[PDB]
Amino acid sequence: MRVLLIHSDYIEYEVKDKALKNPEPISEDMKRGRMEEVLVAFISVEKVDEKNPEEVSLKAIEEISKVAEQVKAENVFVYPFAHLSSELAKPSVAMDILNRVYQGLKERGFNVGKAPFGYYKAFKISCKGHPLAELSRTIVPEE
Amino acid sequence: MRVLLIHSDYIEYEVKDKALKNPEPISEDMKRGRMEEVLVAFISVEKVDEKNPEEVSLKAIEEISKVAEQVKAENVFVYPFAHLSSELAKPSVAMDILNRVYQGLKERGFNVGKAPFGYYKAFKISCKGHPLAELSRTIVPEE
Repeated sequence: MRVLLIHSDYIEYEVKDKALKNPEPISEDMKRGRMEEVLVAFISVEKVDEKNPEEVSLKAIEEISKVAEQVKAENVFVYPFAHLSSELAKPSVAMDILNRVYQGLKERGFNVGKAPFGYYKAFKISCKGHPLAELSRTIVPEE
Repeated sequence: MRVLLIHSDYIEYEVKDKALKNPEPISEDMKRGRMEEVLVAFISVEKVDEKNPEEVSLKAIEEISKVAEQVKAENVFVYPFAHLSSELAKPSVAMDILNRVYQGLKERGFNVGKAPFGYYKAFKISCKGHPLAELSRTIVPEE
């Protein structure tokens, strides 16, 4: 797993055309959203993560949480993003891990938002300038 | 080299604290900028690119140009971005290749902007939703 963490003034998106044949089923409220003063977590699920979806997820939960605490962010947004890696995971496994992370973050007490997996999306973001406002992390299972 | 191409309604940035001891020397006009209807090229210069800075640059020039033509973009923005890879190039080589690409793009007739290398930057962007508005490419020298 490769994650890009951006402390942002805001994030906003709108679902467009499907990017996959079997994308993530979404409700009407899911095709658009916005959060402010939020840690946006752009996530790229990799092939190696298929070795242990749960381990990778718990580790990602921990890392993202740790950074949210550092920048004092109460909001987190899970943004499916495949461009952080070329060694991508099977779509079904990517969705499962993205859900595990999303769910784990809410169980930790954060207000968490997310964008659907499998669709092209227009989106806007504003990255603060601070040293810790734009970080990347590599999380993998101990093989 | 790893590149993330985003067709955007606009890009805007403001230089903040130095992220390196010897960042890129910048003028007053260089610490902030904005472009609209622009292909933003987030670029991560890798260690392997040190084998042939020129070859990698020409290839990147070609790929970026080819996508700008596809989305019918007249503006291109070179955005130093190290999070697309973990195998990063020496800062001096990264700067040289980022300059070669920037210069090559202008020689092709595009209006090209860029952000300084080596500083933390607040930035805002709006990615269109179109299928070709968010692409990534891996460019490496034939070893």
